[PDB]
Amino acid sequence: TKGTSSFGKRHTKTHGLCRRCGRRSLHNQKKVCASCGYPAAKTRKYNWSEKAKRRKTTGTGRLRYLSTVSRKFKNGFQTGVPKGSKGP
Amino acid sequence: KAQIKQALKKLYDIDTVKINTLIRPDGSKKAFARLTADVDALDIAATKLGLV
Amino acid sequence: SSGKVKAGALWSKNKDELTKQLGELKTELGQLRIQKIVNKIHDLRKSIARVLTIINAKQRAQLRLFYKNKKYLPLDLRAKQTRAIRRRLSKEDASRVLEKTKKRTTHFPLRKFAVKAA
Amino acid sequence: PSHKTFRVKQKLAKAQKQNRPIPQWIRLRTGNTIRYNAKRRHWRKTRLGL
RNA sequence: UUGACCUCGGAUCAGGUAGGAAUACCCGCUGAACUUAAGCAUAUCAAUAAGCGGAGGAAAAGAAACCAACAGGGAUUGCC
RNA sequence: UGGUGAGGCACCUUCUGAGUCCCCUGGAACGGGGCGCCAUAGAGGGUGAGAGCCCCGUAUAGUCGGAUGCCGAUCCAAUGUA
RNA sequence: GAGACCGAUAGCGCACAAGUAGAGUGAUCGAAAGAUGAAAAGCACUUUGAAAAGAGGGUUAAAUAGCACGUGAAAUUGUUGA
RNA sequence: CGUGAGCCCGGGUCGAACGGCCUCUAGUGCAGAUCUUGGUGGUAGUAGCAAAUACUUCAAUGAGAACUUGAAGGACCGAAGUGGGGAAAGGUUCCAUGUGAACAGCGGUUGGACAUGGGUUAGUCGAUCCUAAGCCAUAGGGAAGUUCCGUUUCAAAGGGGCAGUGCCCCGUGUGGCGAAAGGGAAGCCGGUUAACAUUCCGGCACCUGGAUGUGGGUUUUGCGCGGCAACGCAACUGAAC
RNA sequence: AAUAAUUCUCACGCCAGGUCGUACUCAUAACCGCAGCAGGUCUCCAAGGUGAACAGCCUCUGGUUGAUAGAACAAUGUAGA
RNA sequence: AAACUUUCAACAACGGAUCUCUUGGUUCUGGCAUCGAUGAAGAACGCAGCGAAAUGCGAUAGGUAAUGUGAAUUGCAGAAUUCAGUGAAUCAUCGAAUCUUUGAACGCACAUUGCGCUCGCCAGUAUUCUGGCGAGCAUGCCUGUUCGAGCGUCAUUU
Ligand SMILES: [Mg+2]
Ligand SMILES: [Mg+2]
Ligand SMILES: [Mg+2]
Ligand SMILES: [Mg+2]
Ligand SMILES: [Mg+2]
Ligand SMILES: [Mg+2]
Ligand SMILES: [Mg+2]
Ligand SMILES: [Mg+2]
Ligand SMILES: [Mg+2]
Ligand SMILES: [Mg+2]
Ligand SMILES: [Mg+2]
Ligand SMILES: [Mg+2]
Ligand SMILES: [Mg+2]
Ligand SMILES: [Mg+2]
Ligand SMILES: [Mg+2]
Ligand SMILES: [Mg+2]
Ligand SMILES: [Mg+2]
Ligand SMILES: [Mg+2]
Ligand SMILES: [Mg+2]
Ligand SMILES: [Mg+2]
Ligand SMILES: [Mg+2]
Ligand SMILES: [Mg+2]
Ligand SMILES: [Mg+2]
Ligand SMILES: [Mg+2]
Ligand SMILES: [Mg+2]
Ligand SMILES: [Mg+2]
Ligand SMILES: [Mg+2]
Ligand SMILES: [Mg+2]
Ligand SMILES: [Mg+2]
Ligand SMILES: [Mg+2]
Ligand SMILES: [Mg+2]
Ligand SMILES: [Mg+2]
Ligand SMILES: [Mg+2]
Ligand SMILES: [Mg+2]
Ligand SMILES: [Mg+2]
Ligand SMILES: [Mg+2]
Ligand SMILES: [Mg+2]
Ligand SMILES: [Mg+2]
Ligand SMILES: [Mg+2]
Repeated sequence: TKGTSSFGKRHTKTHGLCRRCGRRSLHNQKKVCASCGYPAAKTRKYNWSEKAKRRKTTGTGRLRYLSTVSRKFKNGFQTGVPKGSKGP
Repeated sequence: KAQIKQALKKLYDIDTVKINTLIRPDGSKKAFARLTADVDALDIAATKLGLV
Repeated sequence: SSGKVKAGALWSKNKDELTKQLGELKTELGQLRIQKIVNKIHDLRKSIARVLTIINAKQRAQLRLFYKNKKYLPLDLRAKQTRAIRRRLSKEDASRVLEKTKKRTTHFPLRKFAVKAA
Repeated sequence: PSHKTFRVKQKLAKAQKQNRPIPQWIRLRTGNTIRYNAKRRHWRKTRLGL
């Protein structure tokens, strides 16, 4: 009775949602994420899974701030206004 | 409820005796504002709100 | 326009009447949202953003004037760059040199010379 | 359940607004390839995974 | 009694700094077995993969307690 | 020891050649035939089919400009503590 | 910026709302899917049908291009003919 | 045409590129690998669609009715139910209106399907508060390190009063998480919607916290009387420990 | 306190009570089993008769009449004899 | 003889091969060095006239300011006063800003939109209670400041 009968007793929800990665991988009893390892400061990732790093790497999100860094450098980190703009 | 009650006073000048709030399944918030018995809510909705 | 406000007109205002403009603009957008449930709302939304930006611009410009001759400025007014650049040694500290080294530079520096001319 | 744990109730609100068909006027946009909502979810088909 | 000195503390005291990301290349630590030996244990794979710590546009090394044995070369790095 | 800087680099930015000539096929010539032009430009792409001359660009400089900081070619200033 | 490279079962897993849809408690695993036409000009109107549609009729160079859309092989199938 | 791999031509479809010759080059030739991916057969209109007793008549709707609806009859669950509620889990499946295709392994006018709208109201219910088994910080000690142990230790650990500082008093000892079934302050009746109700409406209450007035009680040798007693009465001061 | 104080553990009077959940199923169709699967999944309320009895059998309140159907009645079956 | 079975052709099916293409990949070469407690990478939730996704953005939300260009966007009305415009656009540039909840994540926690403390302002008879708004409260380490502790210790008074 390890098959169809035993799957009916399965309503316990071992893993819950994680605050850091948003995956349903936060172990409820250990309070440790199985994906990003979040009781801790350092995000979890290993070199034996190239796909796992690829899914989590820097180019996979919005890049709310790094997308502007490239443009700031190309102009040499300017400050001020373009030589007589309207309004102070 | 404290913010909602004070907002109605400053916005439409509405005096309420109690407010019951909801969070609808779509994610927004509903607020049933019970007006004081000395004012006509139907009259207010016509002029201040335009809900006529 | 009808709901649009031109940036040039607001630049000539002051903080007091810009706030009065802001409050009056917000009131209309509230009434127009009610009427919507029962295109100018887009004009009002941008007008509110336009007024808020200019009010903030006047605040920070005046603040920068106040902290002109102050050693410590708020982190909002401090120039933002890469933090690595902020940790960098200053020009005065980078250009500072030992006293003995300067004595070997004032006398015996690199000379402008040439060969095969005698 | 009826005990919702507001964070969870916030995800359920997101899931039902996302479960809509595509507006008709998108299918006419001079270079459109969108034809039907390929991310449609039904409670009898796929689990939200909360 | 007061005033020093030494050591050890408090403070939402004044001003600062560190962590995380990234790690293709770089500096270290730690560290296998598959495999080859027609078996296998030293050996080999390999002072490699995985794991951990730390930087930069390069890093590291670097101005001889060097090489030589010559009529002597003369910091480091890289190619033949 | 201070000074004064040509320009010559490094930055971007505007501008710079020549057919839509005639006939046939074709839904449409960017095809075929004839007559021409530009080329320091016949790289590339688009335009209703294989387009140097229809359009963007392409080849040489030199001009419409302006931001900053690097270097020197002429010239003029001085002075000795220690 | 290029190529004696690959050309939609190839080339990266991804030429497309691709690390997406989906699977797993989880660590993780992970696809398929490009092409009407120059231009939607994407079939007005009449008639049969409850309707989907059909038959006329019309657009186009072409519907032997009708959105199940460039060409349309074979396996397999229907009608006609031998 | 050639012994052959193949080459060439005619006819039909099609709409934008392609070929011969000499050299150079390679991801260069398929019948198989229980080969890979995609597609398609015979079997085959075949096996089958047979547990949970069971349906029938009339009428309406509709193009169409065994499985839509109303009425009538016949039955079953037979209160450890095929009933009325919930915990976990699910997430809009709830309600109204409408419907071509697909789904409901027969049909479908019907639907947990599809399309558009609507729907969940709390001082009193629960979470929130407490601690349990247990988990994690702090002081410290290991470990090359990711980190491991430690939960009161070999720690100068905290908590309040008076007028942003001053002055006092105590200290044995000084954190957090962990139960929608444990502990726990307090709400009942009637009515109401297509869909909510101890939550809305009407009436009638209760608890906690904070302010603060009147009445009453006590007191002119300052903090109540009665009963033998068990105890009673509307009050009837009470700091640290 | 003797000229007014005082217990605001007596009565009445005054003000306020924030945040989140709340629909629906809870199963022979809303959960898990690839599914509208004879499986599995915690609990409360529990009528009448017979009968020792939440045994079996019949009925009330409440709920269903849902499981592809029609016609024949060969062999061989499955279940009841 | 028909039916059925088998073979071929035409047409019609099923299927998506072949041909041609290509805003994609791959490899090589050249140049550059720029994340973050002044809050990064990532995550969640929201924002459009009519949007589900993608892209973009953050309550100033398919975006504002500034500069340049110079008459659009486009699936429909909506901008026609924006036509000298003192200026359209899902434009380009980008030096000023905004930047919800989180996250190294920093008051303590978080399976909770939970529980706190300090200051200031406003309202309720209020220094103590309640509500609104704003600014704050992590750890380690460094320099200094100030307040201390120790018969560790010096001198004097005593
Ligand atoms: Mg169990
Ligand atoms: Mg509520
Ligand atoms: Mg061996
Ligand atoms: Mg061997
Ligand atoms: Mg062996
Ligand atoms: Mg390694
Ligand atoms: Mg170095
Ligand atoms: Mg054709
Ligand atoms: Mg065609
Ligand atoms: Mg075709
Ligand atoms: Mg065939
Ligand atoms: Mg063509
Ligand atoms: Mg090959
Ligand atoms: Mg082949
Ligand atoms: Mg083959
Ligand atoms: Mg085979
Ligand atoms: Mg049969
Ligand atoms: Mg059977
Ligand atoms: Mg019972
Ligand atoms: Mg029940
Ligand atoms: Mg229903
Ligand atoms: Mg069916
Ligand atoms: Mg049917
Ligand atoms: Mg520990
Ligand atoms: Mg607790
Ligand atoms: Mg409890
Ligand atoms: Mg109900
Ligand atoms: Mg009431
Ligand atoms: Mg008495
Ligand atoms: Mg409810
Ligand atoms: Mg309910
Ligand atoms: Mg329910
Ligand atoms: Mg039930
Ligand atoms: Mg299921
Ligand atoms: Mg499963
Ligand atoms: Mg009896
Ligand atoms: Mg019985
Ligand atoms: Mg059956
Ligand atoms: Mg033969």
